[PDB]
Amino acid sequence: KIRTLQGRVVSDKMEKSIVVAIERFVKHPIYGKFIKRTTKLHVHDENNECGIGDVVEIRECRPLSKTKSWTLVRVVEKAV
Amino acid sequence: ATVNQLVRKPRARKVAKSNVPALEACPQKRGVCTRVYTTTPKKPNSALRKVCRVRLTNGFEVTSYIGGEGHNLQEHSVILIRGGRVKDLPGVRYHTVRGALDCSGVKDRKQARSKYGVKRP
Amino acid sequence: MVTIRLARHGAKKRPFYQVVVADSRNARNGRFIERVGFFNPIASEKEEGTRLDLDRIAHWVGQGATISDRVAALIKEVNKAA
Amino acid sequence: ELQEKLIAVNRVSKTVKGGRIFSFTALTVVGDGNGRVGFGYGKAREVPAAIQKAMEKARRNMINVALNNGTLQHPVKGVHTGSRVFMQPASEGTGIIAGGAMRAVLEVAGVHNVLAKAYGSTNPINVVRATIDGLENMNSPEMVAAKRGKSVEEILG
Amino acid sequence: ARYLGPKLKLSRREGTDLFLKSGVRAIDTKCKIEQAPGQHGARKPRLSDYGVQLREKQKVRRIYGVLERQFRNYYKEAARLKGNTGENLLALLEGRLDNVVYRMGFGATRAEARQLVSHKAIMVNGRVVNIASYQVSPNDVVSIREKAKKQSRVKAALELAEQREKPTWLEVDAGKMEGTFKRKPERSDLSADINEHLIVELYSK
Amino acid sequence: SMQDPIADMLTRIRNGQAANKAAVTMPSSKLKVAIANVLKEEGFIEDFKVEGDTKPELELTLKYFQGKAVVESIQRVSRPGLRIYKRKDELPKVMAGLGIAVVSTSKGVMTDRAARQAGLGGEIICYVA
RNA sequence: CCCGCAGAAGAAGCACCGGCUAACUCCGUGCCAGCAGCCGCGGUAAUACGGAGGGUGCAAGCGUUAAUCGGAAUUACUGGGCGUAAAGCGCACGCAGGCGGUUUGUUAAGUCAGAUGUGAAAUCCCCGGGCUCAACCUGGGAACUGCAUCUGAUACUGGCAA
RNA sequence: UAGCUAGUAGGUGGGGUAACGGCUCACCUAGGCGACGAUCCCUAGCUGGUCUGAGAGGAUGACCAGCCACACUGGAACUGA
Ligand SMILES: [Mg+2]
Ligand SMILES: [Mg+2]
Ligand SMILES: [Mg+2]
Ligand SMILES: [Mg+2]
Ligand SMILES: [Mg+2]
Ligand SMILES: [Mg+2]
Ligand SMILES: [Mg+2]
Ligand SMILES: [Mg+2]
Ligand SMILES: [Mg+2]
Ligand SMILES: [Mg+2]
Ligand SMILES: [Mg+2]
Ligand SMILES: [Mg+2]
Ligand SMILES: [Mg+2]
Ligand SMILES: [Mg+2]
Ligand SMILES: [Mg+2]
Ligand SMILES: [Mg+2]
Ligand SMILES: [Mg+2]
Ligand SMILES: [Mg+2]
Ligand SMILES: [Mg+2]
Ligand SMILES: [Mg+2]
Ligand SMILES: [Mg+2]
Ligand SMILES: [Mg+2]
Ligand SMILES: [Mg+2]
Ligand SMILES: [Mg+2]
Ligand SMILES: [Mg+2]
Ligand SMILES: [Mg+2]
Ligand SMILES: [Mg+2]
Ligand SMILES: [Mg+2]
Ligand SMILES: [Mg+2]
Ligand SMILES: [Mg+2]
Ligand SMILES: [Mg+2]
Ligand SMILES: [Mg+2]
Ligand SMILES: [Mg+2]
Ligand SMILES: [Mg+2]
Ligand SMILES: [Mg+2]
Ligand SMILES: [Mg+2]
Ligand SMILES: [Mg+2]
Ligand SMILES: [Mg+2]
Ligand SMILES: [Mg+2]
Ligand SMILES: [Mg+2]
Ligand SMILES: [Mg+2]
Ligand SMILES: [Mg+2]
Ligand SMILES: [Mg+2]
Ligand SMILES: [Mg+2]
Ligand SMILES: [Mg+2]
Ligand SMILES: [Mg+2]
Ligand SMILES: [Mg+2]
Ligand SMILES: [Mg+2]
Ligand SMILES: [Mg+2]
Ligand SMILES: [Mg+2]
Ligand SMILES: [Mg+2]
Ligand SMILES: [Mg+2]
Ligand SMILES: [Mg+2]
Ligand SMILES: [Mg+2]
Ligand SMILES: [Mg+2]
Ligand SMILES: [Mg+2]
Ligand SMILES: [Mg+2]
Ligand SMILES: [Mg+2]
Ligand SMILES: [Mg+2]
Ligand SMILES: [Mg+2]
Ligand SMILES: [Mg+2]
Ligand SMILES: [Mg+2]
Ligand SMILES: [Mg+2]
Ligand SMILES: [Mg+2]
Ligand SMILES: [Mg+2]
Ligand SMILES: [Mg+2]
Repeated sequence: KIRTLQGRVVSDKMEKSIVVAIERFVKHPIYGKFIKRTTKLHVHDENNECGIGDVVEIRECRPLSKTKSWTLVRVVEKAV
Repeated sequence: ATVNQLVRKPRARKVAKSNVPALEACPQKRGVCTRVYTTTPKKPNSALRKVCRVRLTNGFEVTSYIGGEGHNLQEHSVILIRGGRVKDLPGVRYHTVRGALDCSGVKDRKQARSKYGVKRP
Repeated sequence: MVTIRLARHGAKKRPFYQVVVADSRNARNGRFIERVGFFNPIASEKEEGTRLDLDRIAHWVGQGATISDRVAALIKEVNKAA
Repeated sequence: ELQEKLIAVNRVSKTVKGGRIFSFTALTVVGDGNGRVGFGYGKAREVPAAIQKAMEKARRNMINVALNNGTLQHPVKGVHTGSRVFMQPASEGTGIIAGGAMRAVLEVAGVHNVLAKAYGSTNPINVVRATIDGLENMNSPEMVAAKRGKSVEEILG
Repeated sequence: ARYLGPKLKLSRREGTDLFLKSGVRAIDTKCKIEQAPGQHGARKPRLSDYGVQLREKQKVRRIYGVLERQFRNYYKEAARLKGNTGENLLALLEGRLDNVVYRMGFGATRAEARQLVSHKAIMVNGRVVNIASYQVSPNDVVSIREKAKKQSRVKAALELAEQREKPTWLEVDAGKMEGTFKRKPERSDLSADINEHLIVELYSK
Repeated sequence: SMQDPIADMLTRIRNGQAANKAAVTMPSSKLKVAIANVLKEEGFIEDFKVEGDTKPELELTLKYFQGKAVVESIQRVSRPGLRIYKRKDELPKVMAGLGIAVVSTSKGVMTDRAARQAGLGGEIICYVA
């Protein structure tokens, strides 16, 4: 299948582009404790489809600006 | 302690300073020498200890101990310096290498002659 | 251009040649794709002297890789029916 | 079954109106070389009088140690005062790789090969009690089988 | 490379007979053995735990004629090899050519066996060998070459080997100076006096 | 405030053994019963119940062989401040394999000895010497 | 590399020696001259200083030096502490953050299990082999505790349920 | 060192590039980054490995091998795959 990544939106106030955080629950190399680490990506989308505070699926694709190589696939669970 | 505290601020290793700032991990270093003189040590000893201020090549100004009975150092005369505290003269933390350069060997030594820079009899 | 050639390993006056598939531009000892047997000129008549994996040679020479002066003769030395 | 030996001898002072009077303390550990150990302290005015006084206490103050062939059963701690003491079973090769005081007690006990390290303070008296605490503590598979009332093979295998 | 000093001085310090000054006569009684290491031989040594290890190490060194740097290398090899570390230390020492040449009887002393190896006399599997440290593998045939065979130093030295215990692991022809090293030596076969355990203690710390 | 319930269970056992106490009541749970069963099945605890409908109180009954207690020592490994998940080959063996390590694996809670043979790893809950 | 020449012939130091740490005495000197890695040695009977012998330890190297790790559980994840030894903020409230009682259902992020990829070759590690032997050299093996990728296991932890 | 950033962050019109794209214009939107440490400051080639350690680690990056960078200093483009 296509190698997508789930993630919650941080902001969408840029016209046809969305910044999305990807929470990843990796463990600490030394101390062994599980940390909640973040990965803020820039992502493309046609129109202002997705708002602030909602889960989104994202695909790796062609680099369509300075940053912002990732692109939207679909929305799952809209904003509250 | 507390595994979360350590994630937030890890264990800082104690960066222990070097005893001998001769710099760049150097075995020995040349010195032009100024003021050769006699100094008294700390409490239980009592003596007239032979010592000289060493103007090192890199820029430092230190005191080095003149180990052995008698010496040829005076006013100037270029000498070589090795690491090693005397543990009596407070301040002095280097040793002159006897034999090398203008610093000659000790006169009439037999036992232990690499220390104190003397050839075979 | 990929080429099958010796690598020259081992001590002074005691060479040992790792026949190897490498690029033309890269060095003798340096980069390669995969080593393919060896050669020892100071072996003499004993158990082992020279070994050369002929199956991997078909993958490279069949495609488009040259064989050097020394390695071409070791294919003659190992023979097809002798 | 003697296998007695001395760990440490240490002179100690009292202080009285006249001046100071010195005595000596011994520290001897004895064992049969087959699962009995016993430290004895003892103290006397003269040095050789102390070691006899120590050895006599050591013989009486003996502890049994259930050990496998010529080694320990399982890795074992044994704290006492300021000495931590850890020691591991180890295999049929090797020897007693442990510190002095901690290895006098081990060799006369009859353990032929173990790993061992004295953490904390390494006071010869307290490390010897630290080991013997750990060796007394050390339970065998026959003890553990009977304690739970299951089976010697079902636990082990 | 070698000791080349007073050799029977080494036996008095160590106490026991080291087979350094063994030679033609059987027993010496010619040094005040045991009670005269040096000027201060009557001084009873207190002798610590590090002492007894180092006295044991130097004894095994001075018997076999090996130096600390080479002797340490045997320990490193011994630790990596299978079995027991102590048994391998001495099994490697006994496999030396100058030691096997001594055990065959081609040399009254081990220094004579070392020199006889070094002097192009000793030959094994049809190949001449000069190295005293040569590790003699199982199933071999050490021998003397035809030029140096039946010279005056070897014939007198072979008659000494009849008084000796004679190892079970190796065999000697005696007529044509031809030896045969068969198996590796076992602990129980040789010595029964020099302790290995204490020499394993010295190098593990 | 009562963050780890499982560690609290293992203290009531350890402290109950120290007092030479016969029984040990506590608030029950799914995982409490799973662990307490694994302890019973090998033979540290001698029987247990889960008496109650609305507010269930799981009580254990601690074993004693001599004057000494049966549980020599017992400690939480995978506490909530630091979870410890071990792989099949990397599973521990407590006391060189004569004490057990309770380990929550994907086919229910079980001993480390059972987890090796079953062919899977998991969250190591406690060591029981 | 293989044979012939001669004749022990051309070929041994240098640390150390009060304890730690394998190894003793005589002189000279007298808190002076000097040793000192740590403790510490000398004030007229120095085992520590200088000399000598005597020893001990290494030896084609030996000491000193600088440099890293070790011992140091003396930054402690494995593996330390905080009443009096260094160390509980003067005491509260509290957002972010860390952690969270108990019971079913569902996802599988964590976790676990297998899957294929791949971790360049070298060294490092075993079974071998060629240097007269080793050192070196080299053939194969595992190792390369990797990181990704589909498939499941759902106890535990998280997500979402009521 | 706690705030930094105006081709700065996007979108399109044009433009270039072997090719994706503020790589470069013209406009349009006024954002983007940062306590999961931006910015600034000091130091530094990176890795396979090496060294030490029981191992975790700590140190390290001479020698062989891969990658990057640089060529009297600072620019610039040409010629060609
Ligand atoms: Mg994935
Ligand atoms: Mg993972
Ligand atoms: Mg770009
Ligand atoms: Mg002296
Ligand atoms: Mg040829
Ligand atoms: Mg030919
Ligand atoms: Mg060509
Ligand atoms: Mg008095
Ligand atoms: Mg301490
Ligand atoms: Mg040598
Ligand atoms: Mg002594
Ligand atoms: Mg052989
Ligand atoms: Mg002749
Ligand atoms: Mg070691
Ligand atoms: Mg697994
Ligand atoms: Mg002739
Ligand atoms: Mg001749
Ligand atoms: Mg001393
Ligand atoms: Mg003493
Ligand atoms: Mg001594
Ligand atoms: Mg006299
Ligand atoms: Mg000295
Ligand atoms: Mg006298
Ligand atoms: Mg005197
Ligand atoms: Mg001498
Ligand atoms: Mg040396
Ligand atoms: Mg140093
Ligand atoms: Mg350290
Ligand atoms: Mg440490
Ligand atoms: Mg800790
Ligand atoms: Mg502390
Ligand atoms: Mg105070
Ligand atoms: Mg305080
Ligand atoms: Mg308070
Ligand atoms: Mg108050
Ligand atoms: Mg919160
Ligand atoms: Mg819960
Ligand atoms: Mg459920
Ligand atoms: Mg359903
Ligand atoms: Mg499912
Ligand atoms: Mg695979
Ligand atoms: Mg494959
Ligand atoms: Mg592979
Ligand atoms: Mg190496
Ligand atoms: Mg090599
Ligand atoms: Mg080999
Ligand atoms: Mg040769
Ligand atoms: Mg290979
Ligand atoms: Mg290889
Ligand atoms: Mg291969
Ligand atoms: Mg295979
Ligand atoms: Mg293979
Ligand atoms: Mg590799
Ligand atoms: Mg599915
Ligand atoms: Mg279900
Ligand atoms: Mg939460
Ligand atoms: Mg939530
Ligand atoms: Mg505006
Ligand atoms: Mg190591
Ligand atoms: Mg360590
Ligand atoms: Mg290593
Ligand atoms: Mg270079
Ligand atoms: Mg590379
Ligand atoms: Mg240049
Ligand atoms: Mg140029
Ligand atoms: Mg230029």
